[PDB]
Amino acid sequence: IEKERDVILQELQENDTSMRDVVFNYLHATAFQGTPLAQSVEGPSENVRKLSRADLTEYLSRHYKAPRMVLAAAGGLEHRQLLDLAQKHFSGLSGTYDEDAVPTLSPCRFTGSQICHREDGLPLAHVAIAVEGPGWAHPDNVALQVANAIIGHYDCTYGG
Amino acid sequence: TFLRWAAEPEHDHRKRMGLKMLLMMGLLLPLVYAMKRHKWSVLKSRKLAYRPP
Repeated sequence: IEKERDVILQELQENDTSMRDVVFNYLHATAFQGTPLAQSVEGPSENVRKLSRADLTEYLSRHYKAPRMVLAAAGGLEHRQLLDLAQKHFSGLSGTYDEDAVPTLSPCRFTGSQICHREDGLPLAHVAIAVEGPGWAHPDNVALQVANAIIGHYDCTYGG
Repeated sequence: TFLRWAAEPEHDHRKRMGLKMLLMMGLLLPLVYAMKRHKWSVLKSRKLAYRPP
């Protein structure tokens, strides 16, 4: 726990240079202010320093429940083979939980905003603009994937 | 009273426009003052910070 604590602080210093990852993390911070989605997967370096074994056992004992989870596979196997192992191994999971142990997700507050981290020392300028999206299950996701695809994408290596 | 009409026959028509004005200007001044503090609102509410290495 203490080794990887030092490692992850070293990773953040590396991800401070991955300018792309920074923008999206800044982006979610502003679109989704005051909500969890503003957070990063990695979280602040403070919590990385101020963490405990107890915080994790809480996190694991709360979220990792069979109903919220999925086993799945693909390739040269059979479904029936997978079941005999699931019952063999995964029958032992906590398939239940207390009256209010598992949280639920409310909608999150999108907002219109801007963040402008000025750094002239660096030679190039990453930008990211976006809006509120439908969600996964909303059917108009299909039409939008076309609309983005009309615009497409580009690098300076494409020979067209 | 007659001479004031002679030297200023526009008097009676002057004020009617004076009335139309203040009612319009009573409206446009706050409304424009809103669009101002609508567009400048970005700047009256922005924030700053200083994150050196």
